[PDB]
Parts: sequence; C-alpha cells; structure tokens
Amino acid sequence: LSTASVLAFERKLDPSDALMSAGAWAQRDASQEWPAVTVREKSVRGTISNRLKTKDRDPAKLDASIQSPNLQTVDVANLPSDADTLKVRFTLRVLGGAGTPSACNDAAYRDKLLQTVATYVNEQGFAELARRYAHNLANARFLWRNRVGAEAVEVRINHIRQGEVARTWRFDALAIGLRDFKADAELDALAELIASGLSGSGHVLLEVVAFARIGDGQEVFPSQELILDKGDKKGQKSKTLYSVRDAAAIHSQKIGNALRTIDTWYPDEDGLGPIAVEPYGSVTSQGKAYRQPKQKLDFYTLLDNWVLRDEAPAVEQQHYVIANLIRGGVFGE
Amino acid sequence: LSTASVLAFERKLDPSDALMSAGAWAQRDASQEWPAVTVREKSVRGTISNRLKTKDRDPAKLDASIQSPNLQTVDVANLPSDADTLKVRFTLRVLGGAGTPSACNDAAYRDKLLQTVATYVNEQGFAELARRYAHNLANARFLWRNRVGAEAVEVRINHIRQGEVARTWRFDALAIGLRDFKADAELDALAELIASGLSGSGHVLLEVVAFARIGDGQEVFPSQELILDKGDKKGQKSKTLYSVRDAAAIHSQKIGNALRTIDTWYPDEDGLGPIAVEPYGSVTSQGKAYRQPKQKLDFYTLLDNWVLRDEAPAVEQQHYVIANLIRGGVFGE
Amino acid sequence: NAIHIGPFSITPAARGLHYGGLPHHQWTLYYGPREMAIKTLPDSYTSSEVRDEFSDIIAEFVIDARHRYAPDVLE
Amino acid sequence: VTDPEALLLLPRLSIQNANAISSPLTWGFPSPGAFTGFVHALQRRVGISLDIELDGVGIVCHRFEAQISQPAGKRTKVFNLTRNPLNRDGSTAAIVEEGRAHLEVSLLLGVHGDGLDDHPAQEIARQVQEQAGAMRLAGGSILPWCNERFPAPNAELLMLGGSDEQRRKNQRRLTRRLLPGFALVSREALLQQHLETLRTTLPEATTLDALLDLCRINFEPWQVRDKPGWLVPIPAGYNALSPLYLPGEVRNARDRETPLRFVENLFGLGEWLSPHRVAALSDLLWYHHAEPDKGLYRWSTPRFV
Amino acid sequence: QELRQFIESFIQERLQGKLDKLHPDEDDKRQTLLATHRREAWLADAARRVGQLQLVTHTLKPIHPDARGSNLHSLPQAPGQPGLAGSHELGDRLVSDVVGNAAALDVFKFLSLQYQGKNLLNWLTEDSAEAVQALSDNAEQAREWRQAFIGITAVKGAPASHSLAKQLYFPLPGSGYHLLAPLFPTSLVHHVHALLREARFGDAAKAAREARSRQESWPHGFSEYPNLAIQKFGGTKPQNISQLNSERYGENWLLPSLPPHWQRQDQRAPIRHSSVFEHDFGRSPEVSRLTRTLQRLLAKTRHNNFTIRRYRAQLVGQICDEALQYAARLRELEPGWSATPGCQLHDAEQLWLDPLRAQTDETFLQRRLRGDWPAEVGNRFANWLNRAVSSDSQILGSPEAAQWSQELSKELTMFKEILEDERD
DNA sequence: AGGTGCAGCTGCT
DNA sequence: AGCAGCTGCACCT
Repeated sequence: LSTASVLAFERKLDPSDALMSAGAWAQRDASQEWPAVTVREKSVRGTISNRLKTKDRDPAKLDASIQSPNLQTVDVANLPSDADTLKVRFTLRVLGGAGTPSACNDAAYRDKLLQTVATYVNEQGFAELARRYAHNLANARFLWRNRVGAEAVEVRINHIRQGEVARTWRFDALAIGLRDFKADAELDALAELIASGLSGSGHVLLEVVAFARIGDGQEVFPSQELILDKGDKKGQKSKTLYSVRDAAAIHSQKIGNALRTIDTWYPDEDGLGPIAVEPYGSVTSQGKAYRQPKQKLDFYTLLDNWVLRDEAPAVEQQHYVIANLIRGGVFGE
Repeated sequence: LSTASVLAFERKLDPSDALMSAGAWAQRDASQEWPAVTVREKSVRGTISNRLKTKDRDPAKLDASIQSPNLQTVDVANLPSDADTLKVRFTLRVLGGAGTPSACNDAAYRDKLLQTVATYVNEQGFAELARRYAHNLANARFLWRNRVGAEAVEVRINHIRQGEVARTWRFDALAIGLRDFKADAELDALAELIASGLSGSGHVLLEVVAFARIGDGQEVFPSQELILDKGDKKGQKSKTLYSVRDAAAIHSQKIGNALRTIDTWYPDEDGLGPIAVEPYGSVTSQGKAYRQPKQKLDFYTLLDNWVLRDEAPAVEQQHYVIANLIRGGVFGE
Repeated sequence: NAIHIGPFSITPAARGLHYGGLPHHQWTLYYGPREMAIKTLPDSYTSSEVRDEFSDIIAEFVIDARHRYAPDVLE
Repeated sequence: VTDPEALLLLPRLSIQNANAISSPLTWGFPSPGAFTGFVHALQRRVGISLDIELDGVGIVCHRFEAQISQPAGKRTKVFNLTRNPLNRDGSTAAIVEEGRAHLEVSLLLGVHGDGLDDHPAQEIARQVQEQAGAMRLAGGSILPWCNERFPAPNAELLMLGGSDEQRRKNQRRLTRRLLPGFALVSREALLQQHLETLRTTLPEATTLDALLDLCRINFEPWQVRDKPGWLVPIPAGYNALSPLYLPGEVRNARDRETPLRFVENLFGLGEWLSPHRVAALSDLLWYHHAEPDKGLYRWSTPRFV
Repeated sequence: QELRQFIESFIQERLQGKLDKLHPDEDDKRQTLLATHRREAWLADAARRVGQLQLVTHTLKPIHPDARGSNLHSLPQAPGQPGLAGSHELGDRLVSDVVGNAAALDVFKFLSLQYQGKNLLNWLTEDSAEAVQALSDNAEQAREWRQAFIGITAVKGAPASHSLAKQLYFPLPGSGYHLLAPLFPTSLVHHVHALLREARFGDAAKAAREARSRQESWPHGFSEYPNLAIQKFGGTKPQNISQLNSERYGENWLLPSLPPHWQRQDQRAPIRHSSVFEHDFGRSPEVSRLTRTLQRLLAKTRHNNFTIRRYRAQLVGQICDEALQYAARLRELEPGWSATPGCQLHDAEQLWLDPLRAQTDETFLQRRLRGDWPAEVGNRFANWLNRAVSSDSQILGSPEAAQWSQELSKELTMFKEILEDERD
C-alpha cells in the first residue's frame, strides 16, 4: 500500500469576501444602511529611507537623490470624518464531510483514509477544532490590521437557518484574546454548532459582522492587490486596494487564513501563539517554517505514518492533520 | 459480416451552455430579469504546500523558498452580497432517430444495425434510459460543485412545443438523491416525454432552470478553460473561468457529461454510484477505467457480439450500449 | 546585472518573486535619477529581451524630447 | 447560374460550439462551403418532399464570439480546448486542438420550384424552420429557441413578383431585418486585379493573398496602405490531388457506393460589406458547382456585381 | 570518392551522441560494439530504416495522430478559375516532407546531409563508380543501396484513407455526390510559415520597426500581421506527425478570417444631458481611425486626384455604413428607451434613433414620434459630415472641393433615404 | 496531456 | 498443432 498519485481535498469553512462600511458606534444595531467605505487615490512623495549599497554612500550622490524625489499615486481607504466605527461583514458556510477527497486514484488508499478519519471522529468529535474555529470567530482575528489599536470590537454572529436568523451570538472581541482558548457558554454553543456542521449532521451558514471603534476619519486596511508594471500611462499607481462594487473589501482567503489560526502544537514553541494550519506550517510574516520535515511533525509525514503504517500520532497532531484536511489542498506526486 | 471501417453516431441530447444568474430566494418565479453572475479577477499569495522531494527536505532551503512570495492572478465568480440564490439555466433538445449512424461504409452492417436497434425498441421502449435521464435532470447533477452543501435546490423544466410553454415540471432536487433511481408520476411523465422524443416521434425542446440556495455573497463554480502554457515566457493567469457574453457559464459538454451519468451496471461495484457512459467506461475523477476490454463488458465487444455474432447481451447491457448509441461517437478501426 | 542604454539604466530589484509559478524580477527603468518605469519580467530572459521590453518607452521619450526641444523655424 | 424565384430568410440563427479553424490557413469565420452543405442537407431532408429546390446561401454574421485567449506575453492567440475522456488504460488522452466559436448568423436561401403553387409561403417557412431546428450547421449545434420570442418567423419573399419599384421596396424592408450583421461575398475579380498590378514587380500569387489582408505599414516618402473594404482570406474550394477513384477501390471510405478523390484547399479572398451597399438581394447567394473533369470543386457567389 | 569520405564523418558525429551516455559498468562494451558495427555497415543499417520513409507534400497525421492512411506527393494542376491561391503555384519554393518513425527521421537527416555539398542529392541514384568508391561497398551492395534510396524517394503506399479523416460529400450538377478527402498541405504551410517568420523578424523587419520609432525614413517595406492564432499539432513531441512539424516546433500560424465587429462592447446610450448632446456626434474608435485615414488624403494633388477621389468616396461610403450599423446595434442593444435628465437635442436626435415606445414612454409622445419621420436628424447628420470634412477657400475657391461636397451630399442623401425608410 | 514497431512474452495445449 | 494478441521496451529530438 502506497499513497495515491493524485489526491485532492475541497475546502470546508468557505467564507465570502468581507465588505466594509462605516457608521457611528451605538447605531450599530441599525447598521443595515451604512454606506460603504470607498477607495480613493492620493499623491505620495517618497523620501529616501532605504539602506544604501555603500558603493552609493557618497554624500554628493545622496544629496542629488534627495533633491529629486519620486512620486506615486496610492489607493487609500479611510472612514468618513463623522463616522468612527468600521463594520466588516461576510458569510461563512460550514459543510462537513471532511475526510472524503474530491479526487483519488487508489481505492485502497482512500478506503484506509476514510476509515482513519472515521476512527478519528469516533475517538473524539470535532469539538477541539470547532472550539478553536469559534474562538477565531469570537475574537475578530479576520480584522487583520483594523483590530490593532481598536478601542472596542464587537462581533455579531447569526446562524441563519431559513432566510431569517435562527440564533444570535454577541461577543466582546477584545475580552476573548488572540493568545489562549478559554471556555464560555455561548462560545461552547457556537462550537457545538460548528462541530455539528463539520460532522455532516447539518447545513451551517453563519453571517459574521464585526464592529471596530477606530476613530473619526481614521485609515482602514482592506485587502491589497498585485501590481506587475507601472508607468506614466497610469498615474504611477503603486498601490491597489481590493474592491467589490466600489466598496473596500477583504479577500476571502484572508478571512480564511485568519479563521484557521488554531495551530498551537508546533514543536518550536508555544509562547508565540497559534499559527495557521499549513503543510510545513509556515508564516510569511516571519519567513520561517515551523514543522520542518527534518522533524517528524509536518503534515505529510504525519499523514503517511497514520494511514500507511498505522502509526497514530499524539491527539494534538491528530487535530493538526484533521485541520489540514478541513483546510483542503492538493496532496500527491 | 464485419464491422464497417467508418462508424459515426451523431449525438442526441444536445445541451446549451448553461448561464448563471443571481437573486433572492422566493423571488425565483420572477427570475427573468435576474442579473448575470460575472467573472472578476483577484490576487492570491500562497505558500509552499505541495510534497517536497526527499532531496529537498533541507530546512535552510525550505526557509529560503518560503521567503520568496508566491503570487497568482485568479479568475473568481461570486454571488452578490444581497443575493443568496444561484440560477443556472440551459436548454436541451432531444432529436430522435437514435439508431442511424451519420456514416457507415458497410451497407449490410448498417442494415443489421438498424434492425438490431429496431428490435431493441420493439422489445422495450427507451423508458429505462429515459427515466434515468429524467432522474439526472430531476436531481441537479449539472450543478457540479454548486450543488454541494447547498441549502435547497429546486429544478423547473419547461417543455416548449410552440413559441410558448407546453408543460411544466417542478422538482425538489435534494429529495431525489444522486445514488438510486426512484419512480414518480411527474418524473415518469417527463420520462415518457423524453422517451417519445428519443423514439423519433417528435423533436422535444426543454428549458431547464435550477435554483440553488447557497448564501449571501458566496462563491459559485463555473467551468474552467483549457490554456496550454507559454513555458519559456511570462507567468500566466492561473485560473480562467468560462463566460458567454460577460456571464459566468458552464460548458455544454459539462452539462452533457452530467446528464448521461446513468451507468449503474459497471462490473467493479454498484454502491459507488452511477457513472457516465462511454466506451471503456472511464471516469476522470477516479482516473481508472471500468468496463475493461479484458472482461467482456465494454462497448465495442458488446456491439460486435450483438450485431456481428448475434449474441444478445443482458437487458442492462443492452441499455448500456443503447446509451452509448444516444451518446454518439466516432467508432471504427 | 544592470543594463545601460545611453543615459537610461535598467536595474533589477535584488530579490525576485514567483508569478504564475515562475520566478520573476522587477526591472526599473531610470533616466538618471528620475524613475521612468517598472516591469515584472521573468527569469530566463536574456538582456536583449529586457532591452526590447523598455525600448518602446525609450523611443517615446526620444519622440517627445525631439518634438519639445525642436529649434525655431524662420520662413 | 440560375436566378431564384423566391428567397427564404432564416432569421437569427444562434450556433454554439461551431468550428472556427475550418482551414489550414484561416481561423476566423467558418468556410462558406459549410453553409452550402447546410442547405444541400436541408434540401435532402425537407426540400425534396415539397417540390422545392434550394441553390445558394447569403450569410451576414450578426455576432461572433471565439473561444480563444491571448497568452499574456505574446501578441498571438491560442485556442481553448476540451478535456477528452481517458484512454482504455486510464492514463490520459492525446491533445488534438480544435477551435470552437459562437455564431449569430442569418441565411438567405433561393427557391426555383413550385413555391407558392403547391403550398402557401407561411407553412413552407415554418416547416423549413422546424427542420433546421433539429440539425447542426458548422460542426456546432443550432442553438434552439430561448427568450428571443420575437425573431422566430421567416419571410418567404418572391423575387420577380410585383412591380420593380415594389420589388426594391420589399427587398429594402427585408434588408431592414438584416441591419446589424455584415454580408459576405467573394472577390476573385479584385484578387486578380491586384495580382495583375502586383505582377509588375514579381509573378507570385499566394504572396498577393498574403499582402492583401494585413496591415502594410509603408515608410514616409509612416502610413498604412489600406483597402477600402473588409478583405479576408477564405477557403475558396477544393482542387483534386488525385484522379477519380471507384467506390470500392479505396479502403475506409465513408461509403462504398460513392466515388472518392483526394483534394487540397484552394484559398481566395472574400469581403464583408454592409447589406445596404448591394441593390439586388439575390447577389449574395453562394453557389457551389463541380467541374468533375478536373479537380475544380468551387463555392463562390457569381452574379453579384 | 570524396563525398563518401564525408559520409563517414557524419557517422562519427552520431557516435558522439551515444558517447555522452557514458556508463562505467558496461558502457564501453556497448560503445565499441556500436561503433564497429556503425563503421562497418552504417549504410546497410540506414537502408532498413529508410524503407519506412516517405517523401510527401500532403499529410494525414496533422488531422489526427491516431489516423493512418495514404499520403501523396504531387503538385496539382493549374486551376482554370481566376482569383485563386494554392500550393500548386510556387513549385520551386516546395520542400519535401517526411513521414515515419523518429529513428527513420535520423536516417532522413543523414540523407539530407548527404545531399549537400556535391551533386550527390540527385547522384545517390544516378551514379555507380563515384557512388560506390566513396561508399566503399561492393557493386552489388552499391546497387542495393541505390535501390533503397530510390524506394525511399518513391511513395510506397497502398491507396487508402482512415476513419478519422474527413471525406466530405460534394454535390454534382444535377447528379449524385462525390467523396473528397482533404489532406493537410504541409509544404504549403511551411512556405507560408517561412514567409510569416521572415516578415515578423529579420534585420530588415527589426530595422523597419526601429525606424518607425525613430521616424526617419529609408526606402523599405514593413509588414505587420495582427492576431494570428497558434495551433499546436499533436502532442508535445512534434516529430511524430511529420519532419517539418519538428522544424516549425509543432505549431502553425493562422491568419484572421474574422468578421469586422467580433468584440462586442456595450455602448452607453443612457440618460445624460451632455451624454446625449455629445453622442449626437458619436465618434467611435474605428470611425476615428477611418476619419484620420480620410483626412490624410485631402491635400492630394490632381495627378492622383481620380484615385484619391475614389478612395475618399469609398471612405465616405464606409463611414456612412459604419454609422448606420452603429445606429442599428445601438437600437438593438438598449432594451428600452429611457428618459434622460435634461436631455434636449440629444433626445431630439435620439428620437430619430429611437426604438418603440415603452411603458415609461408616453403614447402621445410615441404617436408624435411615429407620425413625423426624422429627416431633419439626417440634416443634423449632414452637419456632422461638415464637421468631419474640413472646408475652406482652398476647396471652396477650387473646383474639386465642390465635387467632394456633392459626393458627400449624395452619400448623405442615401443615408437619409435609408433612415427615413424606417420612420413614417 | 507520443506513434511506432517489434522483441519477447505468455500460453495452454 | 499455432495464433493472435498483448504487454513491454525502446527510439528519439
């Protein structure tokens, strides 16, 4: 028995693009007609602040570079001067049926994998994973830089059963930290709903709205696009922000990456905090791979030891493997 | 007698390119001015997630590969943020005269083929194949990934005889599963209609519209294009969705492949579900060919045993070869 | 490995990226201290291809500078 | 060669997945031989049973939509393909490139037989429409009726009937239904004229049809040498590479009851024009004729200017 | 004689390729056995592969790689009908195509190398002493070697087609049908591909392209081909289909055979006051290019004044038809006729370009529009044409400008008749 | 996201 | 008593 040649997993926990709108705090219950945060342009005169090559550290060349500065156009998004609260809204569907791949070659490999995940579900439910997902919804981690230095963050989560709301959760997202996973009754009820969605025993659709009290006219941070070339035929536009229908918006993969920031079992440390679940669980902001393949704690070696050779790892690493299965991806040769 | 050197069956069950649109649930009766779902672009930045070679498990090399960003441009298609229902509409014409090939070099072989399929219609009608095609139109199998995890799917089929609607069918596509084949009076009436269209007793025209209740602003999945790479050149857009006049669409052959998923008589198993009918019946998702030529259950040897050798196979294998006749093809040496 | 075309200079960005799976680099075209353009060109581009990517902008600069500083005409 | 007694108008034919390549040199609109074969199969299917003959096609191409893409670093174009099913060993398939397209075209069909004699015009038009709503045109399916409820019925128009001024008024009111699209004609005379005035430099013929339909940019005596119309390459027809062959003597024929030959494509120049630029609406009818003593098997549209 | 010595050198080159694949276990034993057998009987080994070769113009393998059929080498007769371009016209430009296995293509490359230098390309068959003395074989072996090249030059195929080929029906005049099996012309596309890659890149083409930027003119011809389509032949291995498929890298270039407007863009007719007031002019991109091409021709002298006036009349007739087609596409494109905020005279001409009265449109205003035909809007179009055609005392004082205005008035009268035929 | 052939091969009789 | 197929291998740029 060997691993399959092609083997692919569709994602559970599908979010949408989060849209931004603006309003005043304590009108946030009437925040259905709040106007969108629009993306504008402004001019930026760039100074000289890079490290020099020290073949270019001659003072005459430096002053000649300072005398002629370069200029860009830059997309920017601010709150209005009369509104102090950013509202960010998206929808998230929890699907279930996490072990089944969407593509496979070997029948014996997918049957061994299916009974492996069946034994995992029978040992413990999705309660740890859904507890951590509900925590990452409770604290507003999906506000990436908009949460930083906010005065008050409040998350409203609506389980939507038919076209109307079935249940409502209200969270103070600054009390629920970004560091540890506590216990709370409403948080455990949300975790039970997410675990019921992940187990295939229901169809879970939630609407997540987050209100951050930042200040009047302050800068908000939508998702940022990719610029390949830049010339004078444009405005020397050097920064593009993502937008859905003239609304500053966040990419769906950004919200998804902030949802699955649950991995506290990586071997290097635990005082740093959780990271996102990746094969060779890596942080682009730190340029580093936790769970290196030289240690036996990346996703691929753990999966191959669990399925092929029946070496079941510790329950923390089993949580990590099933989290990587819910995350989805292309796993094969 | 021998096989003709050319053999060419024109396809029946011609579908159209299914166009997508969006709106709210319980407005689906007035869903004629529903706006089209459009294809946007966005940027993705990923990490290293695939399997590394055993020579490339070096941790310094892994960190040095991580510290170079991985950026793609991706075509995406979403629902609007105030619509939760995807509407997929296509037209399907049934022609009839399922026996006659478009080309046959041997005259006596085509006469033996014509009386063979004539005797097949005389033995029983198309009602097995017609009931299975009406099942695949009843459950929304043509919603390929859009059906997965949907809240409520609902199919409306309008038979149009003249310029106006002759008859209407209304189905809850989630009650009708994808595994078994039931019997229902409306479903059997549609089966009679498509059987009479297949028998050459008319030219049936159908308009099929499927409403899936996914969620507000969620992602839909149209067809993807085939772009062969410009290898020694710049990087390309790494996903391209199909669109007909700025409306996200599913390919015609994708709907056709979803329609003829009727074959529950392949020898390997019977609980894995129906597959699409083709000679050496092979699914691309499993990557493995059922109905191998080393067993005598593929299309070519069954056709040669029924026509040339006059060994009539079992009634489900006659159903299989009749479905391969309706499917069409270019057969010969 | 900068490229010099007269007064123009095309320099790469000292750390590439991966666009579409392939390794690329950002090349900046300067006219002295004034930055004229930026492109993102793949690796395994020879320097002739890097020159012929910016040749059009260089030619439009020559056209505008030739028309702008044209001498006077007496009749 | 034969002036039609009447014209039938296939009003707005939408076609999905039609063949785009249609030639080893062109890739755009399909060849006119496809439309001539369409009306010959239509005459075989419903034309014979009505004491009607059909002779030619006029085509106007209301809209075009090719399934192509431009590969992001080049000025040329590639075709979008389909995923064929796997081989019998389940490995993969062999990629053969085909070019699909979407078309909106109208057809002008000439009639000589007992048109208004045996049957009225409305029933003839309706059953020819019903017959054409069950076949396929150029490798791609005739897309059936959708929420276009207006453009359904045809107009069987008698050519020489009525007064000559009334003839011009009814052909103008039929041209009023052919406004958005641009009709297609053959331009062999313009090809030979430019071939003769080019032969003052060198005697080559395919280099003419190269130089006729590109953007020639001539130096300053910066200009662009231009033709007054929309001159395109077309597959002009077939010229035989072989003598005649009996129905049995070649293996793997389509039928053992019809003679066979090996052929090559002759290429010529066509032209897209506005339909108001032609005064006689029977000038646009593409006839295909055989000269079987040699290989010259032609589609053209004679009697046009 | 000396040609034979050259052939031996070619054999040595083949050995070098084998040498790169060096194995210390047993590679020397295979290498010595290969090199001695090659130096002994390279011609005898090559003739067995060269039997599989076929020298051909027209191939069936581009139609489908799975297909197998007869591929014929001929240059067809000159056609009688005028206005024709084909592979038959350029006979001296022709290049021979090879069909076979890739190992046979190695021997084909060896034979093509043997054809160069001396007259041994036509002298592989027509020579005995000079052929055998250089080949170093027996006279019977030399005759057998000459017979192999004579057979490889010949077709050696039974007449047949395949099921994957086309084999279409052509109808006869008042008779039955004929089967026509079209073959892919391979030498013809190779010649057209040589001409296209010469026009696209050379020192002539690149020099003319740099001269367009420099704007300093030397006498030259500069060609430019827009939106060719690339078709890849068979798989990633191009040598399987043909020999020239490997030289053209398995791709052939297709010229655009498209209709004029094949990229539909939605036009915003809708309700602005200045939007309708400026859309009364309605300058489009292709109309703007036609207007620049027409305006350049204006100052032309009387020596080309006849052809220049004919070109100006053709440009005016093209611009009138483009305006009629744009009005027709704008009328069909918009679903309703929307009221505009503060749109006077944009609504005034838009009533002439109007569709039928809608639910928002009044029956009284619709009846007023249906009662009067908008010929005065055609007069406004004449005002647009006077905007397009610059006139002054150089044309008004001369006789040619009055004739140009008369031709423009005749074109405007035809356009006004076509417009007034609809309304009223 | 190759066609080809042919050497060898299986075989059970 | 062979036959036919069949799989597999190799070529080659």
